[PDB]
Amino acid sequence: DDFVMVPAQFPGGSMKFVYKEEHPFEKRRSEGEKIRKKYPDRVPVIVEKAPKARIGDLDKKKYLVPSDLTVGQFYFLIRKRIHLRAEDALFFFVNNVIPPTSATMGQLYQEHHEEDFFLYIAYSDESVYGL
Repeated sequence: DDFVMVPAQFPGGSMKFVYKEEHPFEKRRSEGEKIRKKYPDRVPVIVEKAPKARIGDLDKKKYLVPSDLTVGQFYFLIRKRIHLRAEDALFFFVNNVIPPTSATMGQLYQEHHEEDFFLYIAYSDESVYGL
């Protein structure tokens, strides 16, 4: 009867990550399934610098994040890990879009997790992914 109202702001596609190139899909997927069962109130997240970003790199890519943590809290966390200056910008991208700062990480996971059961976030100094 009714139409599915496809959102005007629908995401882009998945993004390339060095992490996905360096860890075979079936190994990631098996790990993701297991970590979701072990910590069901947390979400597994891979965080990587976007292509062409001019910003410090993380020493750790893998984060197990409480599902109620907001995207804003996760920005605050990442800023501190790379000692961003007060005047430095930080943008996240999931499936090519900037996620809402007020979303929870659990909400982002539900909408954007990939087939390996991970959520992938790219970060940048720029507001356009890959620029």
